[PDB]
Amino acid sequence: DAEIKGIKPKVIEEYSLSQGSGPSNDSWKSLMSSAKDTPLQYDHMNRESLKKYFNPNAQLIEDPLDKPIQYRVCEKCGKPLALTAIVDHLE
Amino acid sequence: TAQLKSQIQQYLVESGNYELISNELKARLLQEGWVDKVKDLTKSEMNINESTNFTQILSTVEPKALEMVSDSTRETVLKQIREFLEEIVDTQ
Amino acid sequence: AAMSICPHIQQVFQNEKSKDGVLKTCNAARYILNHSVPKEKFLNTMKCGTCHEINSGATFMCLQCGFCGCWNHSHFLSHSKQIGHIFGINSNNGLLFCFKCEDYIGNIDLINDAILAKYWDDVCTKTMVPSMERRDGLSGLINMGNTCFMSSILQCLIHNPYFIRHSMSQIHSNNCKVRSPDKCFSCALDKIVHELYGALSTNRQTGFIYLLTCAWKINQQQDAHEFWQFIINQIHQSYVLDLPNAKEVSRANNKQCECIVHTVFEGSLESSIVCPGCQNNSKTTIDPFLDLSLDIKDKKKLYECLDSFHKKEQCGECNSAIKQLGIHKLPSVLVLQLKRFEHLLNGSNRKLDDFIEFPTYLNMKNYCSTKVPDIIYELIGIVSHKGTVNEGHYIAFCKISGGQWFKFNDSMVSSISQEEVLKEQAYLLFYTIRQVN
Amino acid sequence: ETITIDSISNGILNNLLTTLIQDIVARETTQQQLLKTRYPDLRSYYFDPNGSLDINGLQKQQESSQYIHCENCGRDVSANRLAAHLQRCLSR
Ligand SMILES: [Zn+2]
Ligand SMILES: [Zn+2]
Ligand SMILES: [Zn+2]
Ligand SMILES: [Zn+2]
Ligand SMILES: [Zn+2]
Ligand SMILES: [Zn+2]
Ligand SMILES: [Zn+2]
Ligand SMILES: [Zn+2]
Repeated sequence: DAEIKGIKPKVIEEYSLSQGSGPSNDSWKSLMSSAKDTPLQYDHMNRESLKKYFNPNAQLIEDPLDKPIQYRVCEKCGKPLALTAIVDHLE
Repeated sequence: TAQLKSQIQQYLVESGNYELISNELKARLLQEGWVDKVKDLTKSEMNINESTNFTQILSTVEPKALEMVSDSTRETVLKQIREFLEEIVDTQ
Repeated sequence: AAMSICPHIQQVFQNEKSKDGVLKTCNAARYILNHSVPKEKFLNTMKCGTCHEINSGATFMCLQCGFCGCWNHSHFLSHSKQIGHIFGINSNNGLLFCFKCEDYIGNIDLINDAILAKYWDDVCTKTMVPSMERRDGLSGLINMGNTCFMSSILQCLIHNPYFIRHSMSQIHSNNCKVRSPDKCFSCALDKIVHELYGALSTNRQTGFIYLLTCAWKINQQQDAHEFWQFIINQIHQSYVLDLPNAKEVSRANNKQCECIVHTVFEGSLESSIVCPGCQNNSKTTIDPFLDLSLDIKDKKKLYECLDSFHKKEQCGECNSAIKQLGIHKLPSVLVLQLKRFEHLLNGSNRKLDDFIEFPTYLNMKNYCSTKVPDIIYELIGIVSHKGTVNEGHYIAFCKISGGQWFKFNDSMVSSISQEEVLKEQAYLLFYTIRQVN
Repeated sequence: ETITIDSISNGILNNLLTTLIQDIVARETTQQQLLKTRYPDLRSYYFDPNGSLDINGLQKQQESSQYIHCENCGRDVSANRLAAHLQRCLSR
């Protein structure tokens, strides 16, 4: 359609969009302190909508049919065990 | 130069609008059945080429999955992206 | 013909300090992806360090340094070549890519189950992978007779992700005060799970026979919906019996229960009265539900049945009003009964056989009291009834991972296309929360 | 050559779409790689367009020719009678 001249200068300023386009110095490993502070997040179940429209103590499994059930079977008693239950069972 | 794209994305993220667009697109694709169609296509393509190699499978799936997006979803989400860009770009 | 393992990560794993480093970093990357708010996640895990684009295809988080690099301009691949770091984690899904194999590493249990790295020798020696035949829990339940109203429901429970996680987590087992599957309903249900997914003239009916034995001990009707209600109440009762302080918890929270039933299937309805003049919501009553019963008479579509359930009925000066029913709180699993069985005053029974179209994905936004965002559920289970109110037959249909549907007709389990499933006369529908905007 | 609101909008959509396809395909290929490594002799569940055969390719068994051993009384009971049997047997 119409050709772009640029981003509005005001928007460049407000949002600090000027970024020296050499390679970044960021590290994903630096996210860890913030991640430890932060409650469990879902990719596509919005936290604020969950508070409004669901119960505060709701169990939630995101994309529960994404993959088959992840379990192992006890060799003693043949019980199917969730990954987070295996260590405790082995006792 | 052509870091326009990356600066516009940064704006969209920081303003909260990228999330809106991304979720709106996902909700539409899911409801029209495209997510499950892409999963079928993928399985079918693994059988066809007798391979689970990601690079090989993606090269057959991605072009087809792009074309499977409905016209309604594609042109609705494009309009919604334009409208956000109209607020922040000067044209000539 | 044998499928092989990435040789590169195998080499790395010959050193135990290196193996542990890789597993620590994979766990760290996955943790961060589950504990970053959406903006941080876009700017810090989905932004290419070379082109600075967001979502230039998948973005990979390097195992060996803090770099993130895109797929679409091959920027991670350049990083692996330039710097020699050939492993990265896809920030959409936590999966580990080998950029020398040009494939994901998806078949090493340790990496998939990385949260148990510290216990892996014990886990490996003492448990095994599911057997091929039991891995999806597929097995039929014999009609033992007029018991299909029970077995159809049980197939939907056993294929419900929340119940299956509950049962396989050993929560009931660890706390049960009865510990016997011929007395405790919950112990009988665990036994069925054990039989269908693990290892414990006919096969895999033991847990079901136990449940019948429990049922009898309460005491023995016709309606799959009533048995759904029965069985979820028993699961709740058993939780309350296993608490140390049932009285006290009720006093403190009262009318909040933390059991699997009440944290998964319970929502609430808001019944309101509203001034037409100014829209002042004068007066609301909140009431819990475990399922929604919908009228289907003269309707063709599930969304019409919900519209009818939600319809408005019957400043100066607020009381001289309109009444409306809406959803106050949604459940993680929404269960819908389409009311099909009439019991007339003369003792006769009639079956409504109307087809009602129901969607593979259901958007509940228009039914929540209040702009409501998209709240979209995925259909995962159907119970269908065929025949007369009393002389009829129930069949279940369940969707598992990958999207295959299965039909459970007493002992016969068969595959069925989605197209055929969507033509069924639904009696109960099981919907699980999939996306909330 | 020429950069417009529409071309940038399309670039943004293409970022969102290829990302989402690349995610779905990666999930499919890893899962299948796992199943095939775990079970080298893996078979598909049987599908019968005519609706007669079960997931192992077998016909419905006649449930009235089967029996179950009742552990309460020590008898064999025809399987389709077990629930009636139990009413009478557990009361004992
Ligand atoms: Zn065991
Ligand atoms: Zn890049
Ligand atoms: Zn690196
Ligand atoms: Zn490799
Ligand atoms: Zn118990
Ligand atoms: Zn409860
Ligand atoms: Zn008023
Ligand atoms: Zn007996």
